[PDB]
Amino acid sequence: TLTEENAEMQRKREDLIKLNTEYRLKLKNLEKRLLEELNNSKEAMNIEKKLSESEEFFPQFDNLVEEYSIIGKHSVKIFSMLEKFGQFHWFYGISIGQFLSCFKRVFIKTRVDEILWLLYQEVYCQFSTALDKKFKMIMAMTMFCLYKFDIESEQYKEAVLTMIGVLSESSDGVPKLTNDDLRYLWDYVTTKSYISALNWFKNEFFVDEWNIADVVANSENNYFTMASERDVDGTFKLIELAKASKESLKIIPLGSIENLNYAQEEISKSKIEGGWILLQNIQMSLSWVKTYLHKHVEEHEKFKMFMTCHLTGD
Repeated sequence: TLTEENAEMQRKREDLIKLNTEYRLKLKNLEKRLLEELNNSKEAMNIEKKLSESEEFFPQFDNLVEEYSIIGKHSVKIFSMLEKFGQFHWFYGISIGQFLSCFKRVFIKTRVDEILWLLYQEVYCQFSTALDKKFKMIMAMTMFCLYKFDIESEQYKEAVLTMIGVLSESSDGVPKLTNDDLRYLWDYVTTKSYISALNWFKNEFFVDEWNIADVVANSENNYFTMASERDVDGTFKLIELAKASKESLKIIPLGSIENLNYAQEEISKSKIEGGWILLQNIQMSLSWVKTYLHKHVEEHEKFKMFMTCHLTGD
């Protein structure tokens, strides 16, 4: 944030570094001049003035840090939740580097309120696609609570908790709700339209989302992984995506050793001349994947590939 959000802080940091370098150079020049004078027997004032001017820079940075601590607490909360999601199921690993990349991409694309809104929107829009529908709803409502409980009052927080409780069949009671939003919410819960209530929450807070085309469009790395339940198949979805993107897709089912050699030859060819690669059901040759593809992953242009696996798999 100090590097790429405010120009004043970066300019003052550069000025302080330059002043330290100038003070060191002035001390070296003074020592050399003293040695020359001993052998033959305004710069210092400017350095002193610069040091006196730069002596009061830390209080401003401390005040800026104190004014931007709620965003840090919110980032810690976000990373704690996304790490908790890696414990609920083992396919949802979220690490520090990815979150640092998304927080940087917040700035790459009420200043505190707007920067926090941008952080929440980018984090949700980037981390939603890696989740199934129920966990997507869960995480969306947790960010809704984490935003509306720290921008708004306490009675709103209690009302949200008690209506989540009556949604969860745990605690029942008349809330102290405090517009036409309340009419729709009451007309949903009294009609027992739970999916409509969750849809109304999601449409009320979040206004943007990524489809498959959007998430594959705003991507940079050349390695991809795709997962689904065994009753749903994304092979023809990738076929339609490649037809819309005018990219050459060749489906490669796994299986026997000849299929593995064919897959190796085709991914070598696609690393050579570009293209798109789909490995259907990478659950088949698990050890072969864990050796060959992991060794390949650990820089041609216009080269993308995909891996299709299953949530209810190894």
